[PDB]
Amino acid sequence: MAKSPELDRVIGMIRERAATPRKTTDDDRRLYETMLGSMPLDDDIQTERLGVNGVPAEWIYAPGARDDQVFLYLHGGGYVIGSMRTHRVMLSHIARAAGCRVLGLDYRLAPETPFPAPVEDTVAAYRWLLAHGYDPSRIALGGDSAGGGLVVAALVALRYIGEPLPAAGVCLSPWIDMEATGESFTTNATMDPSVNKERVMWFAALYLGGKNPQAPLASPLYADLQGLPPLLVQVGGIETLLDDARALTTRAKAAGVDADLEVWDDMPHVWQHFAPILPEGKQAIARIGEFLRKQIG
Repeated sequence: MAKSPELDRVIGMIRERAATPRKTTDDDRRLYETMLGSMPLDDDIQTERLGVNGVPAEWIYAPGARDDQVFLYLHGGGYVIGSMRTHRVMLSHIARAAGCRVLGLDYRLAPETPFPAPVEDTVAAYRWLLAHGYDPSRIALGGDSAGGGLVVAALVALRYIGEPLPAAGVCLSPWIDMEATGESFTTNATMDPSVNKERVMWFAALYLGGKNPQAPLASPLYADLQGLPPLLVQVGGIETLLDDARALTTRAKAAGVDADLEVWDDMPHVWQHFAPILPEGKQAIARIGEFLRKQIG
């Protein structure tokens, strides 16, 4: 899209997957895994599969990690695809940069289960952390795309049910509006190689299972954001989801939340996945690390 061989290669990988033939839900899941999950973890990364209050999950951490600091992470994929298979490498880089443990959730996906299952799962995982003696002031929630919206919905839900809120939230290209009403869905239509309004609406239909698309916990564009901890919002300048990120930040600030928006010029959706081969990916991951160190450290 822009002029650096690194970015060209990435935009290329993206435009390729987008044009690979697929027939089924699991084809789409597998293709994502092929695109984003084909590189190994560094040899020094430790992982463990476990259940947290019934939710399948994975500890991910690098040497030197503070075992009392937890980044509870909610992967993207439109609430339909994605998993630790697509995300664990990116998460291992964030873990190292922040010097903390990541707890990655393989939360329930649509169409098998609809909204609000992922909110339920995030609440369950958080309650598990608390029950096991982790301190809210040392926990942050993070996520990308659907998972970025889920961070906000889960924080609101936690407040609504009286759980002690964590120290921070990190939202990477967050999806906060099921109806894709953002003007960037038009403005960046020709610029965004991976996300467009039609696809967003399709995934929304699958996730919602017939429920109201403006439901605050599906579309936190409509949620009460008061009381939330500081948020870091990153998004790419060519994204159709750009206005989702802008709206989240604006609405959060209006509700008295310490929210900060970073728009990274020329970057595609969740460009951080491509940190191994993209400078801006590593730079954004370092920034997340600094934010986490300032909030849960």
